[PDB]
Amino acid sequence: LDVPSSSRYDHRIRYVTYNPADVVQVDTVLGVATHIMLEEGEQYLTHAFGDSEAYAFARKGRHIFIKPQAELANTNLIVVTDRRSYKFRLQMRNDRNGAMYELAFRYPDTQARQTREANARAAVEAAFEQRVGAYYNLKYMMSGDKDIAPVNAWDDGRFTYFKFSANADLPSIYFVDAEGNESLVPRTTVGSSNNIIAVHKVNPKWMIRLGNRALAIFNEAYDPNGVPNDTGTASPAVRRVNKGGN
Amino acid sequence: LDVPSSSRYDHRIRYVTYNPADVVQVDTVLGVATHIMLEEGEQYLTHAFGDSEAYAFARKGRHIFIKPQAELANTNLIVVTDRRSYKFRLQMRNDRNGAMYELAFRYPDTQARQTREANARAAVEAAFEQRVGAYYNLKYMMSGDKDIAPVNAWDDGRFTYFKFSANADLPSIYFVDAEGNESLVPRTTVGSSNNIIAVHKVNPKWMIRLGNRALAIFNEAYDPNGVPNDTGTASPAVRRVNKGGN
Amino acid sequence: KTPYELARERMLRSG
Repeated sequence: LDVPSSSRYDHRIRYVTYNPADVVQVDTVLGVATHIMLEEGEQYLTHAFGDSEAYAFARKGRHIFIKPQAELANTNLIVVTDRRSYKFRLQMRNDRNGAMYELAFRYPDTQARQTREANARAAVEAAFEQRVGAYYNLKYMMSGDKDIAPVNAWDDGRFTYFKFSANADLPSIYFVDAEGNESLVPRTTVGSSNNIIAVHKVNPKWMIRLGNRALAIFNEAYDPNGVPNDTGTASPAVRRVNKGGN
Repeated sequence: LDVPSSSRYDHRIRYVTYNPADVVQVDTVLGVATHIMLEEGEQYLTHAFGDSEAYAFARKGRHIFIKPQAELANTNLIVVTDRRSYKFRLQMRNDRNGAMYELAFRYPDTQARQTREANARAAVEAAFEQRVGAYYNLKYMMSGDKDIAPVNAWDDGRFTYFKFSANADLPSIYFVDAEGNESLVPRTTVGSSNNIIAVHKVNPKWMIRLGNRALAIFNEAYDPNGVPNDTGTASPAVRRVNKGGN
Repeated sequence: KTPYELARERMLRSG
């Protein structure tokens, strides 16, 4: 018998916290329709009254509308869903006072889940933005058509960044291997004014092409060892964990 | 007569541990619906009442609802399913006290089967990870295009591991036989940062290719015998056993 | 047929 507690504004609206091993007090007065609301996305499977004539039942998804229709309507409603089963003991009140207009359920486990996700998301964003413990390489040299040149190039050990001025078109940047073969490398455009192209690799030689002009960028302090990617993300302060399980 | 054992929160919720050589004493009161829950995945076969008219029966999947529809409705319920057959002694309660809102079953054998398997899986993972008493071979040489070379290479007598630095593209590794022909060998990519390629064979010579570059790896301590695989797994402490029988 | 009696009969009959 989980007798619930009322709201702070109207005693007609009364909240109860679900418990799989206890039943719920509902006091129904004559002429009022009580609303029992399910958790969002929950699918109604089967319901069962004690006296199916005593109470009137209407359902629209997760909104269940109930109503008395006979004297001494003291029965129970057991509505079962895919997730849980609800347990009521409907006792009619004689003097038409202390009605309930809707019942609300509080789910400790769902709240504990969804509150964790928001905090974790805020922490993750803070961790990405913190961006500490980084070493920068600035020993980059270029030779070729200096009219497509970046104003600055550097790498942080994981990505390589090319910074372009505001009046310069953004060119294509290619991956040059040992034999001089160019090949595609994925790039993301970062920066406030989209002036930086971040390629997702550290390499000793790069090739910059725009139209019919070519520029060669050389990494003059190439570190073959690099720094390992133990976390699965672009930063060492955010782990990528396996959610799908399975 | 197994009497349903009442919970701690409410008397209306009573739990019973299944016993094939015993029955269920269900004390039903007038004007309620008793919700009997089967095990998940249990396929209802057939039921049989003492009186088809004394109690009202409606079933949905593994959900059972019954409801008395007559006075002195003392009959029996024998519902039989693919897994077992339940036994109830429906004894009407005359004063309408001490109701039984839902009957929940506990299966001892199923819980034992599920806990034995979980303990076995825990032991299996512990034995896989413990990796005790293995012998490592580090006499590996290389000659060729050193820019695609691993930073380390060894084997434990069953697999060969090539460790690559964080900035190096992971190349393709080919099995080389006596005449110099190459053939595919299966590989698994292991390591915290996915820096290790583990090939599933110990061989004297290997071939590493990436684009138009090639490197040859030479095992200078090839053991023609090795260690036999008596267990069926990659570990000497985890046996692979035949489940399917047949 | 007191209200208790009618309540009991409705209780029994109802599905």
